[PDB]
Amino acid sequence: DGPEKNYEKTLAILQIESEKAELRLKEQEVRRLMRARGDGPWYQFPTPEKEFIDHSPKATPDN
Amino acid sequence: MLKIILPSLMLLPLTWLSSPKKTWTNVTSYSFLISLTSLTLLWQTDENYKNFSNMFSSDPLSTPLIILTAWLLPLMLMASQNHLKKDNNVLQKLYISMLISLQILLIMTFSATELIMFYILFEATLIPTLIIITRWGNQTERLNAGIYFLFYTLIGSIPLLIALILIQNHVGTLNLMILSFTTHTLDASWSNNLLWLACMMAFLIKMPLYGVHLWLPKAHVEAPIAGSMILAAILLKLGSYGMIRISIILDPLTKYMAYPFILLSLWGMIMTSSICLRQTDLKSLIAYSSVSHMALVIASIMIQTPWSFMGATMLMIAHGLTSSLLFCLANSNYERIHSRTMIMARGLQMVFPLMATWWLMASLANLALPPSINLMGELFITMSLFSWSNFTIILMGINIIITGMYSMYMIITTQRGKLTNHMINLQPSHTRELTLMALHMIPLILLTTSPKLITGLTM
Amino acid sequence: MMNGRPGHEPLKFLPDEARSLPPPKLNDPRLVYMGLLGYCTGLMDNMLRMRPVMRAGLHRQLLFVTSFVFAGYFYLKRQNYLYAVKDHDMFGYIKLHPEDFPEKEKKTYAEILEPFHPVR
Amino acid sequence: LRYGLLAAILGDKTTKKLHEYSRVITVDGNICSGKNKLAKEIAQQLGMKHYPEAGIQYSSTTTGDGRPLDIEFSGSCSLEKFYDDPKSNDGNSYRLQSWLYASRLLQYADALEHLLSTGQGVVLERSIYSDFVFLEAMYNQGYIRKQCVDHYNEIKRLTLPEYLPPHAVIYIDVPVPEVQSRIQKKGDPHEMKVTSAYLQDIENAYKKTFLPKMSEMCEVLVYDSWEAEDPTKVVEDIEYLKYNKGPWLKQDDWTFHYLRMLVQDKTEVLNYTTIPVYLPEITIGAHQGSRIYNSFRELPGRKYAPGYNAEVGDKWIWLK
Amino acid sequence: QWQEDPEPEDENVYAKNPDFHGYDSDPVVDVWNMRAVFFFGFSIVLVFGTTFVAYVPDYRMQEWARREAERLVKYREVNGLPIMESNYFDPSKIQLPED
Amino acid sequence: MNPITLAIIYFTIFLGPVITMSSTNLMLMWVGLEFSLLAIIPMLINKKNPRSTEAATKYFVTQATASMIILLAIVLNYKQLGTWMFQQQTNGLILNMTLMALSMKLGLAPFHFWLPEVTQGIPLHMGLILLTWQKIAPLSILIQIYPLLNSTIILMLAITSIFMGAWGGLNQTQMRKIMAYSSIAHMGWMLAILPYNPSLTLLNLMIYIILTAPMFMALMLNNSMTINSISLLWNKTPAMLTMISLMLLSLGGLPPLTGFLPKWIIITELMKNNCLIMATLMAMMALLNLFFYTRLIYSTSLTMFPTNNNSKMMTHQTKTKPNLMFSTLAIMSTMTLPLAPQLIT
Amino acid sequence: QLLREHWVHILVPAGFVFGCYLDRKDDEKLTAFRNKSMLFQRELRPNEEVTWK
Amino acid sequence: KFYVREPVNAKPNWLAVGLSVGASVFMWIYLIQTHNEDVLEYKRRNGL
Amino acid sequence: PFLDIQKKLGISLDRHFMFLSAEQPYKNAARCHAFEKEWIECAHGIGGTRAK
Amino acid sequence: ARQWQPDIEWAEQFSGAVM
Ligand SMILES: CCCCCCCCCCCCCCCCCC(=O)OC[C@H](COP(=O)([O-])OCC[N+](C)(C)C)OC(=O)CCCCCCCCCCCCCCCCC
Ligand SMILES: CCCCCCCCCCCCCCCCCC(=O)OC[C@H](COP(=O)(O)OCCN)OC(=O)CCCCCCCCCCCCCCCCC
Ligand SMILES: Nc1nc2c(ncn2[C@H]2C[C@H](O)[C@@H](COP(=O)(O)OP(=O)(O)OP(=O)(O)O)O2)c(=O)[nH]1
Ligand SMILES: [Mg+2]
Repeated sequence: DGPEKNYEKTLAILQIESEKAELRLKEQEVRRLMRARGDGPWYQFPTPEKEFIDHSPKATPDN
Repeated sequence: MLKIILPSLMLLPLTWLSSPKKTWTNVTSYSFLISLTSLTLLWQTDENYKNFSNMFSSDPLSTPLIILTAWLLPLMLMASQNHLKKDNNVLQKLYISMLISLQILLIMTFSATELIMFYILFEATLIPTLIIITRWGNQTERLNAGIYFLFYTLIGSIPLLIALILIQNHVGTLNLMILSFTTHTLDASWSNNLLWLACMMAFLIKMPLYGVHLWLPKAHVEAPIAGSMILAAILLKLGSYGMIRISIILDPLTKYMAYPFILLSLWGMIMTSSICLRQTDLKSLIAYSSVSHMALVIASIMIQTPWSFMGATMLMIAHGLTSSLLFCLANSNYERIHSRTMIMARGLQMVFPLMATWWLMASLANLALPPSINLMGELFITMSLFSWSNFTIILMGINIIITGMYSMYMIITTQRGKLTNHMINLQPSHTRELTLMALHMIPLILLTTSPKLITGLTM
Repeated sequence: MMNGRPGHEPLKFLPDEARSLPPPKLNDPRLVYMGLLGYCTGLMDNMLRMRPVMRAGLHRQLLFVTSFVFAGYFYLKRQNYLYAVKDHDMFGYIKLHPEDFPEKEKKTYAEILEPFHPVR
Repeated sequence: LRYGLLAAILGDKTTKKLHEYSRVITVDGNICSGKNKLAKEIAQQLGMKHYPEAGIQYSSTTTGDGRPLDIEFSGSCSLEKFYDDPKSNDGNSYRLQSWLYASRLLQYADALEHLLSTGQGVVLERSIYSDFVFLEAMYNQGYIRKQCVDHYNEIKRLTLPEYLPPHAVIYIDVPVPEVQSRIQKKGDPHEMKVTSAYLQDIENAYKKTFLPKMSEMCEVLVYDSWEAEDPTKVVEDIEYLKYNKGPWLKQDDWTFHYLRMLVQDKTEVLNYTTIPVYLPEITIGAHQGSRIYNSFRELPGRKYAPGYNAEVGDKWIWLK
Repeated sequence: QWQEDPEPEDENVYAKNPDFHGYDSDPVVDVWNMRAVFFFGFSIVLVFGTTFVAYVPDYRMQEWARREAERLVKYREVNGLPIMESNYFDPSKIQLPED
Repeated sequence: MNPITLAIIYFTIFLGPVITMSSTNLMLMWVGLEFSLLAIIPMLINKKNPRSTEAATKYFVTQATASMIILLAIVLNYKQLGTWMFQQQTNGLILNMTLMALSMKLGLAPFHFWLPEVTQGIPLHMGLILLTWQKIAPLSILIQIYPLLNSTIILMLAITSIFMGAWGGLNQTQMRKIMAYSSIAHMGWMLAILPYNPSLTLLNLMIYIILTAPMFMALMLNNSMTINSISLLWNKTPAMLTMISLMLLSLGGLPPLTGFLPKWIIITELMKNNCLIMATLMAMMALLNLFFYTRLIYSTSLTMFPTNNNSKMMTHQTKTKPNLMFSTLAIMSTMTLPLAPQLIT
Repeated sequence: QLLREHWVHILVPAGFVFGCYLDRKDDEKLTAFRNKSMLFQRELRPNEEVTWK
Repeated sequence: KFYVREPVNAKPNWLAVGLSVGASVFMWIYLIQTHNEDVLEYKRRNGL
Repeated sequence: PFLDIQKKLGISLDRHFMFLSAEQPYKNAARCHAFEKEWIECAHGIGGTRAK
Repeated sequence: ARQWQPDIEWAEQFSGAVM
C-alpha cells in the first residue's frame, strides 16, 4: 500500500496508547483520593440503616 | 502479523486431522509455506517500523528472528521424523503439536509490542520446551535438566515481572514505542540499580552468562534434536532480544551497571571455549560453544554501541543457523551409533563424504570465516569492544584461537583418522538428513550474500 | 470497591443503565473464544469418557458450545457495563474536583535541559 | 450406572426382592473332586445361578466379545507352565496366584451384583475365601516367597472385608491318594506333574484354617465322596439349613444399597488389587506395559467404550 | 526382576527398502515425503523467497538516501553553503537556561 | 447411610455459609459458621476408621476454639458499641482477635498444622468439600470487614502461610497433604490481597476452587492416594494426563494458564500499594509451590512409572466420569487467560 | 463436496485468508489520521474517496 | 450382540438427545432475539 | 462476600435488631436511644471515612 | 538407544510419606 498507511496507523496506535496511559494514571490518582477521603462513588463503606430506627413514642418520655 | 500467526494456529487442526500416513508430509509442507508467508515483512522500504496492529509490530530486529523461527519449524519436523518412527500416532501428533505451539508462541513473542505480553509469551515458550525435553529425552537426567532449565528461567523471570509492573505503574503504558519515545532518565539510586538488575537478570539467565549457565549443557545433552535446535537457535536469542528491547529505559546507569556482566561474558567465553577443548561429549561441546557465542552477544548489548548491536544481531542469526546445523550433524551420528561419546566414531569421512563436507562447512561457520555472517558479527563485536576498551582485544584473541582449536579438533577427531571398523551399523545416509544439512547451510550462504537483512536496528 | 455507589441495586445482574450501552456484536473474539472453549470441553469430555473424540456426542458438543456462548455473552455485557460505569464515575469525580487534578502545562523541548549521557 | 441413590429412593429394595433361596453357596474341595458337577446340579435343582471356577480368562469371557484374549492380555499366568516348573526364575507362580485372586474377586463381585439386583441365589465354585489355601500351599512348598505372601495378604486385607461371606460353604473332603488317582485318570500331562505333598498341603490348609474361620460366620457342609457323588442329599441339606449367624442378618436396605454400588462399580472392586507395591513378580515396567496396553486397545471392540465401536456394530455413534 | 521388554536391535532399513530416503518405512510415503520436502523447501521457498527478497526495493531507504545525499551535496556545493552544518538544530529556536 | 439424614446433613452444609454470607448480623454469621462445622463433622467421620475419628476430633476442637474466639470478639464489640456489626470505631484488639480466629478457621499458617492432618485420613470427596466450601464463610466475614483490618498482621499471616505451604507441599508425598498445603499457599495469597481489594481475593478464591475441584475429581476417579498411585495413571486412564498436567501447571501459576492471572493481578495491586518486598517473597515461594507441582507432573505424565499385572483387568473393565463438571472446570481453569479483563471485576 | 477425501488441505489456506481478512479489519479499525499527519496531509483528489483503504 | 454384557448406551437416550438439541435451539433463538432487542434499545436510547 | 438477599427480596430476617435504638419489645428504650439515633442519622448517606 | 523409563528404584523412591 505504501509508507503513508503504516505512518498514519502508527500515529493512531500511539494516540490510543497515550490516552490509555493517561487514563490509567488518572484512575490511580482518583482511587487514591477517594480512599483517602471517601466522597465519590467508590470506597463507600456501610453504616447502620435509618429505616430500622423506631421513631414511635416510647413508654418513657426521655427518649 | 495475523496472516502469519493464524496459518500456524491452523497447523494444529491439520496435525490432528491428517491421516497417520500423511501427517509428516502435510505439516512439513504447510510449515514451509508458512515460512514463505513469513518472508513478507522483509518489505521494509521506509525507515518506519511496520506496526500492523495495536498489539503486533515488526522491526528490523524482530523480523530475522520471526523468519528464523518459521524456517526452523519444518527443519525440526524433518530432524525429529526419524527418531519417532517406532512410536504411537497420538504421541507423534502431540510432539508435532509441541513444535508448532513453540513456533506460534515464539512468533508472537518476537512480534509483541508490549513488555507484559512479551513476558507472558516468554513463559508460554518456557512450557513446551520443558515438555519436549522431559517426555522425549533419552537418558535419565532429562528430569534434572528440565528442573534446572525451568527454575533457572523462573527465578530469573519473577523479578522481571515485578520490574515490568513497576514500570507500568510509573509511566502508565508499558508499550515499547511509548517507552522508546517518552523514556525518562533515572536519578541513579539504589532502587534504580535494583530495578536494572531485576529487568536484566531474566534475560541474562535465558541467554547464558558464565554463572547461571549450568542449565544449558544439561538441557542440550538431555533434549531430543528438535529441542536442542529450538533452544540453541531461538531461545538464547529471545533473551538477547529482550535485553535490546528493555535497555532503552535504563539510559544513564547502564554505563556503570554493565561492568560485572561484561567481565563475566569475556572471561566466561574464554573458559567455555576451554571446556570445549577438553570436552568428551559432542552435544556438550556444541552447548558450551553456544555459551561462548552468547557471551559475545551479552558483551555487545551491554556496551551499547551501534556496531555492537549490529554485530549482536548478525551473531544471533548466524549462531542460530550454525548451532542447529552442528546439532543435526551430531544427531545423525548419534542415530547411527546410539552414543554421544566423541572419541568413539573417528574415521567417518571415509564412509560419509558429503556428510563430512557438511561437517567441514559447519565448523568453518562455527569459527569465524570472513565470507560469513559469523565473522561479520564477531568482527563488529570485536570492533565495538575495542572501542569500549582497547584491552578487550586480548580476551577476544584468546577466544578466537581456542574457537578455531575446538572446531578443528571436532573435525579431526570425528571425521579424520583411521575408521573404527567395528561399527557395522553405519547406514550410508538419509536423503532427509542430507536435506536437513542443506536447508541449514544454504540460508547461511544467502545471508552472507546479502547481509543487509541481518543488520539490526542501528544501521 | 464500587458496591457502595449511589443507585446500586443489590444482586442485579444488568440494571437499566446497561441498556444504554452497545451490546457485543455476537461475533467478537471473546465470544468466538468462548465457543471454542465449549467445543474443546466437549472434545475433552469425549476423550475422557473414551468415546470417539468428534464422531460421537454431537448434541453434547452443540449444547456445550451454545451454553458457553450464551453465558459468555451475558457475562460480557455485564462486564462492559461495569467498565463503563467505572469510567463514568472516574470522569465525574475528575469534573467534581478540578483543583486536585490540574491541567499541567508541558513545555516544548526548547526550554528543558535534558542531561546528556555519552556512551563512549 | 443406572442403579443409584435415585433408583433406591424410587424403590429398588434388596430386602423387598429377597427370597428364601437368595443364598450364596460356595463349593470347595481339592484339585480333582467332583465340585464342578456338584455346583451345577445344586444350582440346577435349587434355581440358583451357577458360577464355574474363575480361571485365567474370566475377565476376558465376561467383558467385550467374551472370547478369551491373549496370554499376555489376560495376565501372564500359564497354569500349565506352573505345573511344568514352579520356582522359576521369573515369578510365574505368584503372578498366577494373584491374577486368580483378582479374577475370583471380580467373579464374587459379579455374583453379589446379580444377587442384590435380581434376588436370585448364586452357587460359586471356590470363592475368594478359599484362595489363600493355594497361596499357603505354594509358600509351604517353597514355590513363592514371604514377600509374595505379604503382598497377597495385604491385598486380601484391603479387598475381602468389604463384601459378605457365603451363606453356605459346602466342602468335599477326599484323601490325597484318591485325588492323585483322579488326577492320573483325568490324563492332563501338565496336571499329572503335581506333588502329593502339594495336595496334602492344600488339604491341610483347608482343614486347619478355612473350615473353622468360615464355620464361625456361616455353616459348613463337609461331605465325603459317597455323601457327594449324589447331588440330592446335599440339596436336601441346603433346603433344611438354618441361616441364624453371620453378617447377613444385621443389615438392611441401605447397607445393601451401598454394597450394591460398591459391587456394581468394577473399578472400585479391583482398585486395591492394583496397589503400587513393587513386587518384581507382579510389576511389569513401562515399555512392556505400554506395548501390551496399545495392542489391547488395537484389539477389536476395545478401542473405545463398549457403546462406541463402529467396527463391530454400534450404528448410532453420533447421537450418544 | 520386573517383567520388561529387552532393548531392541535397530534394523538395517536398507535391507528391505534399498531406495530409502529417510522419511518413512513404506516406499510410497517415503518418496512422497522426499518430494514434498524438496519441492516446498528448495523450489518454492529457497528460490521464490530469494527472488522476493532480492527485488524488495529501497530497503530501509538506502537508495533514497543515496539520491537525497547526492542532491543535498550538489545543492550545498553550487550554492556555497557549508556542507553538513555542525549543529543539527537551529540555535535561534533553542532557548538555553540563563547563566 | 440413609437418604433422609443425607439430605439433612448436606442441606445444613449448604445452609451454613449461605447464612453467614447473606446475614448482616455477626451473631447470625457465627451461627452460620457453627452450622457449617457441626454439619460437616459427620461427613468427615463416616468410614469409622481410627484416622477418620482422629481427623474429626482435631477438626472439631480446632473449629470450636476458633468460633469461641469469634464469639468473644462479637460480644466485646456489642459491649463497646451496642451494635451487632463492627462499624468503624471498634477496638483494634477486637479486630485482631477476629482476624486471628478466622485465620484459624481458614487454616493458614501458623494455624495451619491441623489442615494436612485433617485432610489426610479423610476420603477425597470430603477433602474437596472441606478445602473448597468450608473456606467461603470465613472469607465472607473477612471481606465484610474490608477496611479496619491490620495490614501488618494480614501480611505476616499471608507471608508465613505461603512460606509454610510451599515447604510442606515440597516435603509431602501424600496427595491429600499436597492439596492441603496448596490450600494453605493459595489462602495466603487471598489473605495478602484482602485489605486492598476484595474483588481480587474473590477472584483468587474462584480460580483456586475451579482449579482444585477437577484435581480432586481426577484423584476420585481412580481413588489415587499417593504419588505412585497417581503415577500408574497411564495404564488406568491415559486420557487424563494432559488435563492433569495442565491443571497442575495452572496451580503453579505458569503463563499462559489462567492460574497465572490471580498471582499476576495480586502482585499488580500490591505494586499499586507499595508492598514490593512482600510481593517478591510471595512470588519466590510460589515458584517453590510450582516445584512440587512439577515433581508431581514428572511422576504422573512426562514419565511412565512401572505398572502391575492386575491393571490388565482394570483395562478390561469400564468406567464412568462426571459430565459437565470435570471437563468444563478443567478447560475454564486452564485456557481462560485471554478473558482476564472479564475475569477481574 | 465433489472431491472429498483429503479435505484437510484447505485448513491452512483458510487460516491464511482469514488472517489477511483480520489484518484488513485491523486497518479499517485504526482509521485515525487519514490525512491528518503533518508529513503527508495532501488534497483528496477530484476522484478519490480516501488516501489508503 | 457383539458384547456378552449389554452396554449401558447401545441406543441413544432420546429424551436427553431431544432435550439437548431443543435447549441449544432455544438458547440460540433467545440469544439472537435479545441481541436484536439490545441493539434496538441502544439505538432508541441514543439516537441511531 | 456479603450477599444482599435480604435487601433484594425486601425481607428483614436480622435487620430490626442491629442496634440499641431499634424496635424494643413493648415500647421500651435502650438507655442511649437518642444518642444512637443522632449518631446513625448523622452517619447515614456519608458512610465510612466521612462518618468517622 | 531405548528411552529410559523409571525402574523399581525410581518408582520406590517416592514412597515413605516424607520424601
Ligand atoms: C535469577 C537471578 C537471581 C538473583 C538476581 C535477582 C535480582 C537481584 C537484584 C534485585 C533485588 C531482588 C529482586 C527484586 C525484584 C524487584 C526489583 C524492583 O522492583 O526494584 C525496585 C524496588 C524499589 O521500588 P521503587 O523503586 O518504587 O522504590 C521507591 C523509590 N522512590 C521513593 C525514589 C520512588 O526494589 C525493591 O522493592 C526490592 C525489594 C526486594 C525484596 C525481596 C528480596 C528477596 C531476596 C533477593 C533475591 C531474590 C532472587 C534470588 C532468590 C534465590 C535464588 C537462588
Ligand atoms: C532475513 C532473516 C533470515 C533468517 C534465516 C532465514 C532462513 C530462510 C531463508 C528463506 C529465503 C530468504 C533468503 C534471504 C537472502 C536473500 C539473498 C538475496 O537474494 O539477496 C539479494 C541479492 C541482490 O540484492 P542487492 O540489493 O544487490 O544486495 C545488496 C547490495 N547493496 O541477491 C544476490 O546477490 C543473489 C543471491 C543468489 C545467487 C547465488 C549466490 C551464490 C553465492 C556463492 C557464495 C560462495 C562462497 C560461500 C562461502 C561460505 C563460507 C562459510
Ligand atoms: N495354582 C493354582 N491352581 C489353581 C487355583 N484354582 C484352581 N487351580 C487349578 C487346579 C486344577 O489344576 C485346575 C482346575 O480346578 P478344579 O479344582 O476345578 O479342577 P477340575 O475342574 O479338574 O475338577 P472338579 O470336578 O472341578 O473338582 O485349576 C489356584 O488358586 N491356584
Ligand atoms: Mg472345576
